[PDB]
Amino acid sequence: RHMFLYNLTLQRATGISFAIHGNFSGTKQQEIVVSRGKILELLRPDPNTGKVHTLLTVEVFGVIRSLMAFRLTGGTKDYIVVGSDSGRIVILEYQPSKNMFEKIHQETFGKSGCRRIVPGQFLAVDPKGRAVMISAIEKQKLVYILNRDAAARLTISSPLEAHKANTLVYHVVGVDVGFENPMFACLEMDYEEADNDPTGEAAANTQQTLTFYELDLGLNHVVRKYSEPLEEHGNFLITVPGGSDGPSGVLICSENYITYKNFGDQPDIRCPIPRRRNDLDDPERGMIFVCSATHKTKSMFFFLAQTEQGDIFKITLETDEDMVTEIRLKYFDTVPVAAAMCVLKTGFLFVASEFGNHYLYQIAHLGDDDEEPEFSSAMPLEEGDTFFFQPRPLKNLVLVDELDSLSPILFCQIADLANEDTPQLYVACGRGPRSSLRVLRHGVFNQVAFPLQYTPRKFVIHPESNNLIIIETDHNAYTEATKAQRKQQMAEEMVEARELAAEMAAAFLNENLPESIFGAPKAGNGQWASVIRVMNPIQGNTLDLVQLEQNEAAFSVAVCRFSNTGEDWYVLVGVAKDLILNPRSVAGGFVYTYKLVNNGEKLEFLHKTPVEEVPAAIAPFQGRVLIGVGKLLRVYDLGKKKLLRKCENKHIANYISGIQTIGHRVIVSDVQESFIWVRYKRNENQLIIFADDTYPRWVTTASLLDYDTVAGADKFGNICVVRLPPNTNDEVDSQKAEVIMNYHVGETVLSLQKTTLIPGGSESLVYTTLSGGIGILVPFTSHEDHDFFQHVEMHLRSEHPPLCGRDHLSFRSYYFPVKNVIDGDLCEQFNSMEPNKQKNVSEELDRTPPEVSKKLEDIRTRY
Amino acid sequence: QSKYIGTGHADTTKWEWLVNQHRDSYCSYMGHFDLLNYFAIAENESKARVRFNLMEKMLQPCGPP
Amino acid sequence: NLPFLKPDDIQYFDKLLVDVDESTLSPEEQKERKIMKLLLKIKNGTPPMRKAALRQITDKAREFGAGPLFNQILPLLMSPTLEDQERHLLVKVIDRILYKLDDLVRPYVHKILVVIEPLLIDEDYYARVEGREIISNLAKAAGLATMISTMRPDIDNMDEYVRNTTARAFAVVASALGIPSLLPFLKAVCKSKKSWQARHTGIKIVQQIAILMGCAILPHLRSLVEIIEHGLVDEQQKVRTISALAIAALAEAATPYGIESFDSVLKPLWKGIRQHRGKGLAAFLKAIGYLIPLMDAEYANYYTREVMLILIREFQSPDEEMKKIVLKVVKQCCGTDGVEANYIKTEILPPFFKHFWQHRMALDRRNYRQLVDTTVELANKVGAAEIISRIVDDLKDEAEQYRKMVMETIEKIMGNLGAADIDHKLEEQLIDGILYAFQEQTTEDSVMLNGFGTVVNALGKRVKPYLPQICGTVLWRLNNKSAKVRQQAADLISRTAVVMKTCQEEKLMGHLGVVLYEYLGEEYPEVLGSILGALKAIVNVIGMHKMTPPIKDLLPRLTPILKNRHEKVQENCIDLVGRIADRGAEYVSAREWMRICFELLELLKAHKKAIRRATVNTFGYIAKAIGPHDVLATLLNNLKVQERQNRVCTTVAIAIVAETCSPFTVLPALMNEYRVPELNVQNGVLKSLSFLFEYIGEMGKDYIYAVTPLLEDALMDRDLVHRQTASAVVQHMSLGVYGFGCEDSLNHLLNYVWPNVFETSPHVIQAVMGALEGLRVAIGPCRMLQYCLQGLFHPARKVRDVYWKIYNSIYIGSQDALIAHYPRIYNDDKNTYIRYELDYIL
Amino acid sequence: PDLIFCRKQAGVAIGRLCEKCDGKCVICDSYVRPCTLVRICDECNYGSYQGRCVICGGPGVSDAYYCKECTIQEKDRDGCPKIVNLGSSKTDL
Ligand SMILES: CC(=O)O[C@@H](C)/C=C\C(=O)N[C@@H]1C[C@H](C)[C@H](C/C=C(C)/C=C/[C@@H]2CC(C)=CC(=O)O2)O[C@@H]1C
Ligand SMILES: [Zn+2]
Ligand SMILES: [Zn+2]
Ligand SMILES: [Zn+2]
Repeated sequence: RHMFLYNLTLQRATGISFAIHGNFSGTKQQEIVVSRGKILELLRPDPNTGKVHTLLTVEVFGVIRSLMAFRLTGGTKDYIVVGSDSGRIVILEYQPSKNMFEKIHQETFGKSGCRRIVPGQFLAVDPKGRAVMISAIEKQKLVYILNRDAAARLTISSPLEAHKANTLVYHVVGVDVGFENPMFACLEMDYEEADNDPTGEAAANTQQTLTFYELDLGLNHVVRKYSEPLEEHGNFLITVPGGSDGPSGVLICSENYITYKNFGDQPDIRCPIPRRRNDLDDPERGMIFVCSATHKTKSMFFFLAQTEQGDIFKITLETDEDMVTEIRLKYFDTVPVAAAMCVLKTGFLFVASEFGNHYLYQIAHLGDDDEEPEFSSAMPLEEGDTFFFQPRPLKNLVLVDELDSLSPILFCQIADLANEDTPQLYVACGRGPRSSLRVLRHGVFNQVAFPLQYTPRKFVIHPESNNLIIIETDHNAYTEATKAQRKQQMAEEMVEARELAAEMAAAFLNENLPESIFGAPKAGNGQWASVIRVMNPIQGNTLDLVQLEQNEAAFSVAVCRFSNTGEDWYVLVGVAKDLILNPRSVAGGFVYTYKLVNNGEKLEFLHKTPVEEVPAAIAPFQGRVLIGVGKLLRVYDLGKKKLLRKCENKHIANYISGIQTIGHRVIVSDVQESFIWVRYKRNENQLIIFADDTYPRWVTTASLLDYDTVAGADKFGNICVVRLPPNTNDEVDSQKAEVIMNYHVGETVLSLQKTTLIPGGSESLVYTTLSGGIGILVPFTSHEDHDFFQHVEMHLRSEHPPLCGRDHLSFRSYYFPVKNVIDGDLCEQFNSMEPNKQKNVSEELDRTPPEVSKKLEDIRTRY
Repeated sequence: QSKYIGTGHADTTKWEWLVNQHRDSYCSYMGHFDLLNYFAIAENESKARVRFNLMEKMLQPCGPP
Repeated sequence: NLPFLKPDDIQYFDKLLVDVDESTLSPEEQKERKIMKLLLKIKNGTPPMRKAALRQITDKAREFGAGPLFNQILPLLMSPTLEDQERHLLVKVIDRILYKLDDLVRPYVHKILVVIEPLLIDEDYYARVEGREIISNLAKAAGLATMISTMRPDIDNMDEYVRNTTARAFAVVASALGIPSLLPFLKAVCKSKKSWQARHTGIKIVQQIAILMGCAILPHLRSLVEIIEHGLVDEQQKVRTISALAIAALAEAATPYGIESFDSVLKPLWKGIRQHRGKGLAAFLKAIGYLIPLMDAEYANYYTREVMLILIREFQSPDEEMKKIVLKVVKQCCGTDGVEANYIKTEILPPFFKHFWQHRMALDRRNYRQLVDTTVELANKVGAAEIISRIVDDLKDEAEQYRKMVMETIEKIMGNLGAADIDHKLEEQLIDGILYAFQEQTTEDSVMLNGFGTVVNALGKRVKPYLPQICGTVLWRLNNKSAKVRQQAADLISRTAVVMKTCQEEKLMGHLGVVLYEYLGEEYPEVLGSILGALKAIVNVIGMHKMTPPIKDLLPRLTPILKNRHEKVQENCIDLVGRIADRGAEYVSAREWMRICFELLELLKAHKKAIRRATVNTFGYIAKAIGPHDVLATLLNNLKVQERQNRVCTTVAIAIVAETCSPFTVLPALMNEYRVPELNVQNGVLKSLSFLFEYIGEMGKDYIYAVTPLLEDALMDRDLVHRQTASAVVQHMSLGVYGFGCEDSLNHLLNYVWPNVFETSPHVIQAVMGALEGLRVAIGPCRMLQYCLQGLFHPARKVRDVYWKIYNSIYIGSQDALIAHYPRIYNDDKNTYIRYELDYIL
Repeated sequence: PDLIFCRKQAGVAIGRLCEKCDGKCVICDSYVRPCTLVRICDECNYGSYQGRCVICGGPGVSDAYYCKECTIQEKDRDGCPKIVNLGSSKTDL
């Protein structure tokens, strides 16, 4: 009856949100600290072999919102400052002897959560390590002063308030003022006037401001010294070296521009961001940067700025007499869009992609010698004219290591398609051209990747042929036909308005940029690209493919049979037309009925069925299909020219996102309200709602554990288990389910499946993670083990508290109080404690530390 | 408790409450990595582009009074 | 109105008493009047008066002028009857007005400093802090050049005291405006040919800059050293001394980083070591001692071998300051990597122990502490036995203070290192010296007790051959006219009990216990508590079964001691009773346990926290020893008969019974006492339930359903304070069962707690709000959000007031969570209200 | 009604408590479960107020603690918890 679950991560998250480089070992070697989400990891790149090694990984049980490194004066090792979702700021030091993160300081200032006015989102440190600053997106900002004592141990002071009401923050970064009073540049915007202007004038008249906060050490207080508006709204900042090397001023990245600005008489030197020659992207779309990097040397310094299209440019500042007159930008080769870049000494570059696998490149030539053009802020240009660039393959950099990342996982099916005993995980993940379907085995996980055209959304398995039917849909994208058409149009107006341009256009047409590395053609608010694909699991082959129109977007797919027509199979795909996300507006949808012949290898188009809204869910149902179109749940039967409805329920709350059937109980998932239990009364052909939930939930996936119990996942990283009352009549309505399980994983789950991973063994509930992780929930066998693990949880919650000041019980109950789940990821940290703590906790548990270790390992064997 | 932005009184209007709620939502989106990831997968834009669009929307998200 | 005035205030606030009119008074006079009123409101006034007066005096600081402001402030800052808080109010208002009048204070800078500089040498730490703060605010207000021009002529003033004061103030302004801003002025003054006093004052400025800033100097350490290095070879001797002291202070501030900055100071100091003598030699030695810990291992070895000859020579100096300096230098040398241990053992130890370890050095306390700490730091690197062997024989000296010194040294050494480094002969020397020192102490000293205990515990099982002698000494000491010696003997027993048990001398320890037994009739309370603690230790080491006297005879002897008043006696007796109740409860009848229980119940309202803690532990042990029935019944009776105070102890006892014994035992009868209609006992039962749940915490996850009917009765208007206490019960329930699947019963209780949200009594509405917050953290903010959304927008203004109070509590409690719980509010003709982002589907 | 919480931003100063208010919780006056350590602002721990009790204002003997119930509700995250009297000056006894 009672469901008691135990949570264990099998494959940790692989996506990266933040990355920093520094001398964390305290030696001449450089390491990289990365934030996977709720996990903090340390990596050591070997300059000899050119490969990245993982040295330490720690579950912090929180949300890392900002990460940075700093070093004191004359120090020989960099510390790690972490901005978390607790009301606390933490400073840590890595000790290589114990291979642990030693929490050196932890100071409290506010409440927990990713709050609006509580600092944590932004972190900025003074380049000399004298002080650090934590900041929220609104109003509040705090500054801490760092120093050392007699024993050379880091010390932190009380906070210094630097708040300013009705103010937003786009980014904060510390200015290298040498050894003057430390200063922090902030991108802000005041909304007080926009809120009180009922006409909308003040909304557009308000402009982004760059402000400077100075920290008077002698007077020991923070003050807003200067604040200058900017014509162009900027996304983030870059600190350029100051004092002995370079001027102090900041660099602002904006839409289509990059500006150097400095306090004092320094004029603003702004240079337009280069574009691309004959860009396939929409002309109306702007262009911004996504990340930056800084590399200093005894001689010169430079910057690396990447654009939305993955173009990395090298930026050098030409300064004359404590004044900068020129900003120079040169094309560096192109890599996938990253979230952070790290230029290391010993000549290597780390690219942590926002989605997909990560890369470690080796530098070969910095780009000074080659003939490729160079662009400066002083070159004359008409206002509309911009610089123009043509991308080329990697010449300056060479790939020396590729690190596999399963982020972002959008679908997973666990099954033994390859005739084996242990099943495999079939994972549709990746994004855009970098999408991939991967087969994962174990015997740590082992992966095999097959590339895909567009972002996979759903995939089904054909029972007879064991072949996958995948749908790949992307927004703001072109299809093959429209790509070729637009390329031909650009060539046609290239000829008009010499006549070597005909040869140049022929060269442009005969050149097809690999969309994987140079990006996919991105153009359009409501333009969609959709592809149906058939693929064999064993080999990376694609048996067949179908392309759909430029405004047709697939969101549902199913392989089924019909009683109307024998044992021949059929494939139904749900498509939307003219879907606008924000604000929402859709013309209608279509249901593609395909016959699928040649024992699961080729799709034969049968017919297209118009429908009022997007078909978001399609599930077979005893010789018929159950299709969800908006708030309408219909049962459809195969016709000769159309899909004809037999019964329809209209009273669904908002929008059907998924339906699963057990017997004659259908479990509709709604986007905001959760789980509606409807009953198909065979007699009379009526769909009657008999149950729903008392809580709203943003359902992503679902899974049925029995005839009365359902397991679901939130968009907000939650998992729940809801079960119906035992005495329930499907003809009596207003029955409400009880929530028997609630848990917060810290990551968003998009696939839940009940399975037995090891032949033999035991059942479990495996979930996937949008940030690229795999976890399992295992039920308990005896309640004495339940009490044991609950006491382990209680003791580790107070003796090994989370690394970033979060309360574990508070964290795991982020949106709903925890109910009947044990955190095994926390329990397994028993072996990462100190000997005295392990001894005392084991004595409290009335057994030995090795006994507790074996008891923990037995569950990692029973999975 | 009036200084805490987002709290309301008996004279709080629908617009004030919903603007505070939308702004809180946007801040939470930018804090929670997987929410921003879902958003950036929906719209084929980079994470930084989504963040910039969100911060742009924070001026008057629900619209003028 | 006008605040109160102390007598000394009259002299400064005479004019405010007379009644006049504004227009009669001259414009210059008006300023004086408003400044007087504002400063009186600041000095003697409530925090709101002070805040208002501060804002008013800052917003018009420019309008007033620095003249009258300071000509009235400075007289107040010189009153001999000035409280420290008054000084703090004055320094705060000075900083606030100085931030406003930037250059408007340059005329009065001098007139300020002459009143402020004497604070930089006050014995009070906070006075010096405030003085530094005002000088910093002034140097930021007035220009740097203004400060220099105001304080320049005093550099070569004849009085050395004035020079020191001006140098300290210059250091403060350097910390206020930055080192590089004063770097050229200091570089010039440190080479001033016009006066040796000028260079002396400049090097003093650098020294005080070091002393004040510390580790924030490593930046400009190179600059300061290059500025002051020439002062070591100057013709004048006092400037050489002050340059050595400044180098020493810079090295102390730079520990441990930045040895390379002192690269051009090594050979001058090394030459002056051989050349100079007296105070200058002491300053040179101090500089070298503070500089060595920053060097590399090999170079530290080289420099240490270079200077060790003169160090060992100056070991035998008559100047006590020289002795202290060379001792600190030895401590610094032998605590660094590079100075090998055998080198110290061969070349440094014999003269150290021949010259320093003399009788007269044990008289002065400063030399005492310095020598003790230095010898311990020596043992940390050269070996414990090499140190103890040279001073162990001195444990039998006539001078008691010398024995105390060597005892403290041996104690600290063996506590930091242990006893693995010791052989047999040294162990025998140790035992003999410790026995003689403990046997011949005129004054009861903690040093002897601590040293004995530390040596015994460090030897461990190696002390068995001496245990009969030690116990004979302890027995002979327990028979003495003085009490404090008996207390010391009992404390020694307490500290050595565990090592005795390791040595398996159970008959000796049983003899100790039976000897302590008859000593329970002791009259002096401190020694009685000591022997009680000793009995507790012995009872712990030798089990309850073999303990002599047997528990059945020991505990009744302990029973009347609970009536004693001394806190030490009460604590030790309660701890011993608790030990007996934990492990040896079978040897005592339930009657004696009940009598102790009811003599112990009063001590729950003791003032000392340790006594209440021990009482709780002991009560819980005896309540687990007996069944809960008897104690429960008599506690319920005591609850009925007693009212208000002394019933809190009965409620605490009921809760302790509920925690030890399962609440299955206590809850039914406790709720049946609520069945009778006597409203006072209903209040008592409700208070008992509140504390019971608050105490048992997560233990009450299985009793919400059981208490639910009593609550839903009490939530109805049975009285009013019944509603208050029932809300308190629900609050503690929710906070205790947080995260244990109790959402159903608590959700049910929420429906009966909610209608009481429309109540006017402040105490009961506060209790209802607390209950709602606890239910929020136990159920989740979503259900609360629905309950609140019902009436967030309502025609009735009172409904909106209450519901927005609720919503504010929830929103502050968990604003981030509510992101997932707000309903869909569809946009209308004007606005765009739907969150289109959350409607996305992949 | 004359006594209020400081509620300023707390710093590195550790709260302190006298012999009478030893095991009490600064917020709710509870003895049950001392959980987290109390921090106070720099202004409340300056001068003669160094080592002074947070509730009444007497000679401190033991560190101050929030209780488990307040920690769970994050009442430790609020401002400086030192009680201040709005009807007395700095020199009043
Ligand atoms: C560490 C701790 O306290 O643990 C708790 C669980 C134990 C006990 C507890 O709370 N016990 C509580 C706490 C408190 C001690 C309480 C109040 C008693 C007072 C104010 C007595 C005041 C009188 C007033 C006058 C004029 C003179 C005088 O001598 O004292 O009593 C009650 C029994
Ligand atoms: Zn007190
Ligand atoms: Zn305070
Ligand atoms: Zn409390």
